[PDB]
Amino acid sequence: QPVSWPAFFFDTHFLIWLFPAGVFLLFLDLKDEHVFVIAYSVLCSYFAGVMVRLMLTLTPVICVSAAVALSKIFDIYLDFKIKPAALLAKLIVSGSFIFYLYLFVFHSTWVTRTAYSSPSVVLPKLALIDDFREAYYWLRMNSDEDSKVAAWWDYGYQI
Amino acid sequence: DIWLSHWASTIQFEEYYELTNKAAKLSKGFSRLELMKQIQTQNMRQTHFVTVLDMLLPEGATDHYFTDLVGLVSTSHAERDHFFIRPRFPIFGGWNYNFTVGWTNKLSDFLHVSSGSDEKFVASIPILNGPPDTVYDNVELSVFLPEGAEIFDIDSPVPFTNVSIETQKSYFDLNKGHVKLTFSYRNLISQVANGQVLIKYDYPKSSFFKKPLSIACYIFTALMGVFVLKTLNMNV
Amino acid sequence: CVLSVFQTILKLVIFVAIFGAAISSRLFAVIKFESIIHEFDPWFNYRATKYLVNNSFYKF
Amino acid sequence: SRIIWATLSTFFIICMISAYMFNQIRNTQLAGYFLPNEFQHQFAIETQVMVLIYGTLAALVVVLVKGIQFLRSHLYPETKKAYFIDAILASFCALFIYVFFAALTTVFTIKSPAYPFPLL
Amino acid sequence: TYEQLYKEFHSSKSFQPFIHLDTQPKFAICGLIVTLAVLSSALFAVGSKSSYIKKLFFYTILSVIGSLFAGLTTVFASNSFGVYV
Amino acid sequence: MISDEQLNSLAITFGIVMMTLIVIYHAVDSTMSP
Ligand SMILES: CCCCC/C=C/C/C=C/CCCCCCCC(=O)O[C@H](COC(=O)CCCCCCCCCCCCCCC)COP(=O)([O-])OCC[N+](C)(C)C
Ligand SMILES: CCCCC/C=C\C/C=C\CCCCCCCC(=O)O[C@H](COC(=O)CCCCCCCCCCCCCCC)COP(=O)([O-])OCC[N+](C)(C)C
Ligand SMILES: *[C@@H]1O[C@H](CO)[C@@H](O[C@@H]2O[C@H](CO)[C@@H](O[C@@H]3O[C@H](CO)[C@@H](O)[C@H](O)[C@@H]3O)[C@H](O)[C@H]2NC(C)=O)[C@H](O)[C@H]1NC(C)=O
Ligand SMILES: *[C@@H]1O[C@H](CO)[C@@H](O[C@@H]2O[C@H](CO)[C@@H](O)[C@H](O)[C@H]2NC(C)=O)[C@H](O)[C@H]1NC(C)=O
Repeated sequence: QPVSWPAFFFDTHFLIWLFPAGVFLLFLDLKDEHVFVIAYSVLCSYFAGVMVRLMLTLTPVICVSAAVALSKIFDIYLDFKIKPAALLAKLIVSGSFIFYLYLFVFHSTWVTRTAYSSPSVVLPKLALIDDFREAYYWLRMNSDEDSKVAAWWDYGYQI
Repeated sequence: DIWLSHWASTIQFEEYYELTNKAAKLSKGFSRLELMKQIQTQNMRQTHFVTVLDMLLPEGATDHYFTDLVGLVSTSHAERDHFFIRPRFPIFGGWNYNFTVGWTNKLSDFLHVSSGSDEKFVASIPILNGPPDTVYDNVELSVFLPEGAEIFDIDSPVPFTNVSIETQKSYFDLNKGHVKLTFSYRNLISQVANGQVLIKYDYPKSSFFKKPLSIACYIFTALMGVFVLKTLNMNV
Repeated sequence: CVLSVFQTILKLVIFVAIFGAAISSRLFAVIKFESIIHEFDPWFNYRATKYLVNNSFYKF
Repeated sequence: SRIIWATLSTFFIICMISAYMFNQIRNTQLAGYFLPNEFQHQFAIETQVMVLIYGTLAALVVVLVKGIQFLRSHLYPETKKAYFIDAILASFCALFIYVFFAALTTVFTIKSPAYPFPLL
Repeated sequence: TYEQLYKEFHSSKSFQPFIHLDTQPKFAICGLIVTLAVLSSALFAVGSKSSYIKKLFFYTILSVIGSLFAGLTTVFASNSFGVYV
Repeated sequence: MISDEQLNSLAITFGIVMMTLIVIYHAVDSTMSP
């Protein structure tokens, strides 16, 4: 079940573009660990493109590579050691990327509060619907302890 | 279950009710449509099923909660020393419902200090606090006193079937658990079984301060072990 | 040296913030509704761990 | 060469994260460029735009980290105030990274109009 | 006796908490900082490369205070979070 | 207990403090170490 492109931005903000860049920078030094990193990156990129469940196993590498890239950038534009022109050029870039960091924090908090924090047993004009727990508890308290319940396979684990 | 705490100076009540309506059974099964129709027209008409219960708590209760065996229940409302609780389903004749209620009170109006010795406490704890017209076939009143108490005297206004003293560990109880005194009763009625169990005991300051000391001893042993294992040569 | 003790203090503080972040970012359905198990498979995981805890590791 | 492999791998990654296999598994229609108010479906051509976007963004950062010196060496080889050309080019790279991030958020808000952080 | 006790229980003295619960949060926070300060120094003491005797006589004396503060801080934080001790 | 808007503010504050400590650490390490 392939995944469309907006989901890659939905799940990682500001870190989707930095991931290819970091793979590249990690393909310029080419040490031994970097080969492992690159293989992980390519393989999981493909697998997540195909299946929408594998994005999980693709996040640890996205993160790693992103970090690497950003760190490299900082290593040049936060190393101050006067020529005020260079100071302005360092401030511009470092501030732009700290801004991006804060924006990433806000985007992440919003996404997790809006999309991945919804209960499953209770169903939320805008009232609470607790029919599943009600019916299951009735079954639990007013049925014989050795009764058999026949229902579709989707609810067997809650039943 | 009544838990007394001197450090926070609070008395926590928590009750677990196995309830059942023994009225006339429902003929022709249960029809949700008939129930909704009755609700639609029959306004404040006396019935023989349980829709809402009215628990009467002590004055100034706080932090109420109403829970079930499948999570909590959100249909509960606490006003003016009263707590209305609506079960998940209306208890008809021959149905069961096991649930839990809890709340907290100030320990100042349940524990008095003996004037004989500053370290001798007396407690009067109610026997029942529940629905206005209910019947109890079995009661187990457990009182949990702090880790260092020593029961000294006990009195119950109505006869009991068995009284026991033990210990039961709880949060941050390292040496030995809270002192747990359990009374058993058989046939109690809501409004008729009034009375206050009275429990005299001792709690010396040395037992008061033994809790932070126990926690600090645990932390100190952990630190000494970390030091030992950090100042040991295991190199080759 | 001086720096080698700073970078340590600071790092510790950082790793206390990281934790506080993650934890606080994941308790959004526990602090709004209640502490309960969410999806279908977790209910079986919970059944199995409860069985393990109640009886024995051999019986599990 | 390290550069050929690096470029090929990075291009393949950029093509893979731009939902390229979505147009292969599902048979989507080129255009009608972006399918509005649709978070899961997409025109094929959206894989050809996002790539560019991504292909630019990453590119700029690499220039920032690596080839800032090449640009001075080949654009203005005067070598009198190289430290100034460096600074100006770094500032422009940052500005363009911002512009393209803004473009990305604009297209994402097109695909999901209920997004609070559109960067512009 | 039940009546003798019931009459004993009506002694005008009533329970008065040692430290009011309303001001237990504050204390906790305060305690916390101390618990973090002194303790941390002790850990750094290890690795000083001084004599073993000095690093022990210092570690123990700094922990016999870090612990004593941390116990009280834990009690107060537990009480303030709703789990009473 | 604690409400939801408070836990949101707390999560955001934790994140901001973390990312600021990280930036300060990176600046210190990059400026004072070759
Ligand atoms: C390096 C780690 C340092 C600490 C960092 C983390 C801690 C901060 C946590 C924040 C909030 C936690 C509390 C949740 C709110 C209430 C939960 C609740 O209510 O659930 C409780 C579970 O209580 C717990 O076990 C929470 C423990 C309290 C935590 C306090 C923090 C101090 C931890 C330091 C540990 C040092 C160990 C020393 C070695 C001896 C269930 O109560 P119940 O159903 O029995 O009802 C009670 C009613 N009766 C009694 C009538 C039945
Ligand atoms: C490796 C380290 C990792 C550090 C980060 C880890 C975890 C933190 C991240 C997120 C925390 C989620 C917050 C959930 C709070 C829900 C409960 C609630 O809402 O409590 C609030 C109260 O709060 C507070 O004022 C607590 C203020 C105390 C400050 C914290 C003390 C320091 C504890 C940490 C260190 C402990 C050991 C120190 C020495 C070893 C509501 O209380 P209440 O009305 O429900 O009941 C209480 C009933 N009265 C009101 C009557 C009492
Ligand atoms: C909720 O509370 C009710 C009230 O006590 C519990 O009902 C009790 O359930 C047990 C087992 O489910 C019954 O034991 C049975 O006794 C019969 C003899 O009559 C025996 O033949 C069976 O093999 C079984 O041992 C018990 O009689 C019953 N009590 C009443 C008054 O009906 C119920 O179990 C509780 N449910 C939960 C989930 O806690
Ligand atoms: C009164 O005390 C307890 C009430 O539960 C019972 O005696 C104990 O019962 C437990 C079972 O819960 C047994 O494991 C113990 O061996 C029993 N004896 C003791 C000394 O604990 C019983 O109902 C009563 N005991 C009497 C009258 O001796």
